[PDB]
Amino acid sequence: GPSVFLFPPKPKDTLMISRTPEVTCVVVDVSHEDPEVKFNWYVDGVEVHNAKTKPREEQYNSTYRVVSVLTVLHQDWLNGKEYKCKVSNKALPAPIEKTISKAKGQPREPQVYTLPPSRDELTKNQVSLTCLVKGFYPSDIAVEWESNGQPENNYKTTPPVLDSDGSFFLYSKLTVDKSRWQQGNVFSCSVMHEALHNHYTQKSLSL
Amino acid sequence: GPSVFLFPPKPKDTLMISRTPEVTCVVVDVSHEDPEVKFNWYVDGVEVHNAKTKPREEQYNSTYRVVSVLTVLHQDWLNGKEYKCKVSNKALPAPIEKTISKAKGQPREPQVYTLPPSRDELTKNQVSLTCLVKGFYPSDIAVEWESNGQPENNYKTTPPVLDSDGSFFLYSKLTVDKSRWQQGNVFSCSVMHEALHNHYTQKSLSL
Amino acid sequence: DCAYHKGELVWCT
Amino acid sequence: DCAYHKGELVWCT
Ligand SMILES: *[C@@H]1O[C@H](CO[C@@H]2O[C@@H](C)[C@@H](O)[C@@H](O)[C@@H]2O)[C@@H](O[C@@H]2O[C@H](CO)[C@@H](O[C@@H]3O[C@H](CO[C@H]4O[C@H](CO)[C@@H](O)[C@H](O)[C@@H]4O[C@@H]4O[C@H](CO)[C@@H](O)[C@H](O)[C@H]4NC(C)=O)[C@@H](O)[C@H](O[C@H]4O[C@H](CO)[C@@H](O)[C@H](O)[C@@H]4O[C@@H]4O[C@H](CO)[C@@H](O)[C@H](O)[C@H]4NC(C)=O)[C@@H]3O)[C@H](O)[C@H]2NC(C)=O)[C@H](O)[C@H]1NC(C)=O
Ligand SMILES: *[C@@H]1O[C@H](CO[C@@H]2O[C@@H](C)[C@@H](O)[C@@H](O)[C@@H]2O)[C@@H](O[C@@H]2O[C@H](CO)[C@@H](O[C@@H]3O[C@H](CO[C@H]4O[C@H](CO)[C@@H](O)[C@H](O)[C@@H]4O[C@@H]4O[C@H](CO)[C@@H](O)[C@H](O)[C@H]4NC(C)=O)[C@@H](O)[C@H](O[C@H]4O[C@H](CO)[C@@H](O)[C@H](O)[C@@H]4O[C@@H]4O[C@H](CO)[C@@H](O)[C@H](O)[C@H]4NC(C)=O)[C@@H]3O)[C@H](O)[C@H]2NC(C)=O)[C@H](O)[C@H]1NC(C)=O
Repeated sequence: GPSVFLFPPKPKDTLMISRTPEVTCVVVDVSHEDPEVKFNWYVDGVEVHNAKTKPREEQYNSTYRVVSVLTVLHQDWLNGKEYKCKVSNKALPAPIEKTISKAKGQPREPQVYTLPPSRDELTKNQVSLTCLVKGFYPSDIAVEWESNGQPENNYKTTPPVLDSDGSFFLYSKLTVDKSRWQQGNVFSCSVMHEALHNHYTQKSLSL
Repeated sequence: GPSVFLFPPKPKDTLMISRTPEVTCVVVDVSHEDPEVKFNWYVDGVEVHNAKTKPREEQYNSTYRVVSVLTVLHQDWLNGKEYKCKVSNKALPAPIEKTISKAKGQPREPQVYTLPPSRDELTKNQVSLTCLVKGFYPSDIAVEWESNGQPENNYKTTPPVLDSDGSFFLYSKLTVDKSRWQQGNVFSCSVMHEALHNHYTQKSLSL
Repeated sequence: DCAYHKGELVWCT
Repeated sequence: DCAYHKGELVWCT
């Protein structure tokens, strides 16, 4: 019948004390004749009850989608607590238990390197500012780019790539017209991640 | 009942004359009561019969996996001919078909760029050599690392990611010993693409 | 000492 | 003249 999906919260939300991380338990394919869903929650066997249900929706393919969102404590998630969501629906011979939680593995620092644009690119019209973000763990990470207080617009970040030592890397290349680059502007790479100090560092680039 | 997948040539098998590219038609979940599977190949609507069938191997999940494979031509894969398999089986109301062309889009050639390891990374036991490959279409590509005629090993290459003005790009990190690097050995990033002159270019990197 | 991200407090220690 | 990778003919022009 229904099929459920448990989701982590954004790695910006777990790493920023400003933000507020949420586990999201999505029950899709919910029947039309029998749309009642019960969510028990468990934070390590411990049943907890501060979770809200988000508004019922139809979807248009004759099935409801029902979602229960659960607040989490940054501290809790970042340590490794198993979150369990147990869904039950009359259209189901037995409750479905789905259980998430970040990568088991000792956290490891991201070493962060700003690589400039190749000599062979003064030629080109727009150029390539590069950010190597290697040696980190888990892969849950947030990488953005900025200049003089402002977010730099058009960049692109590769997916984390498993490396031969168990750790992870990714690249981010900002594209910016020679003109800019050439004019002494400072562009910076802002990485934020668990094993980082205050979950945040920034490395920059110029001339 | 049965189910079927169609697969392109290996990038490199299609971009070098030395090698001979193949398209591969896999028919998983073949019965064993009615294991007999018959094919028809078409190249742009034109049926072709010079095409071998691979040994029929048993999967151990109560099904057969029978594969047909059809030699193609470097010349006319890169050009755009549309290869089409065509499975029919007794366990199957109508013949199934899928058609594997390449990537409809102008070929655009890749720029290669060798970005030395960051100043801040000479402390570490090992340093990262970077290959920025930017601005190619289609994303079908091969990338490797060599040094003094020899195939440098522990490297790792991000997947192609779509890049904003239609094009594609990846990175590739080579990991060498800080020692080797400072000796001044040259390490080359080798790149094969349909939109390259002679499908090949090679860029260099060293102290 | 604190980190901020585009001015939005990240973490303190 | 022709392109070689690892000494294996790629493509000639
Ligand atoms: C009726 O309609 C609804 C909705 O309709 C939808 O939209 C319409 C207009 C049509 O075009 C439809 O084609 C379309 O589906 C249908 O509901 C869909 O149902 C399918 C399954 O039946 C679900 O598939 C799952 O997808 C998850 C990932 O889900 C995200 O990404 C989607 C886009 O990629 C996005 O739309 C979703 O919103 C969701 O987005 C994430 O949501 C979180 C939470 O809010 C958010 O924070 C994120 O930012 C957001 N990300 C975005 C937006 O990009 C996928 O992971 C599942 O795959 C796993 O499941 C497979 C089997 O289901 C399994 O075989 C795989 O191996 C894989 O398994 C897991 O892998 C991980 C790690 O590898 C691990 O957990 C396990 O190893 C393994 N777990 C297992 C196997 O249990 C899955 O495919 C759709 O998400 C869902 N759509 C929506 C919008 O909810 C419904 O089916 C229709 N009914 C019918 C047709 O009868
Ligand atoms: C009975 O067993 C068989 C055999 O399996 C095996 O059985 C036992 C012994 C166990 O050991 C198994 O684990 C073992 O594998 C079962 O057959 C499996 O069936 C599934 C689905 O039914 C197939 O999945 C498909 O897989 C392809 C990719 O598969 C390649 O890679 C495999 C490893 O990843 C490799 O083992 C495969 O053989 C195959 O390898 C390629 O083969 C060619 C030639 O041989 C070679 O040149 C390549 O190098 C090689 N690649 C390698 C080795 O990496 C997957 O891509 C398919 O995905 C499409 O379709 C899905 C829907 O069916 C969809 O969900 C996917 O997202 C994907 O969708 C497509 O996505 C692309 C973009 O990504 C998009 O452009 C398309 O439009 C889109 N198409 C859609 C959506 O339709 C597909 O999932 C397995 O291949 C197959 N296993 C084997 C070995 O063949 C069988 O199911 C069992 N029956 C049961 C249990 O009842």
